[PDB]
Amino acid sequence: LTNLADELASVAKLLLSETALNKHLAEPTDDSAPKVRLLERLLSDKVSAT
Amino acid sequence: ADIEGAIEDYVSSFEEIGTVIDAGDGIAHVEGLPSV
Repeated sequence: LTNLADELASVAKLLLSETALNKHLAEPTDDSAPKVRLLERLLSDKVSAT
Repeated sequence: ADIEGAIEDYVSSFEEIGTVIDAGDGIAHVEGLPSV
């Protein structure tokens, strides 16, 4: 749980810093596949699974 | 660093369907349709 909290805070920091990253991860598009693809691409191996 | 590549990749990736988000008295706003 502590690791989950820390990693969620880390991704919050990343989203705040990368405004463009936050804006595309936040677009209201119905298609989720592209978004998730950007996600893992930029963060999949750096954070736990949960 | 990897953000630029990662973000760029996204733009690149783009029978495609958009959705109306606003509508009124003749003007309608459609989210999506990246290739319109």
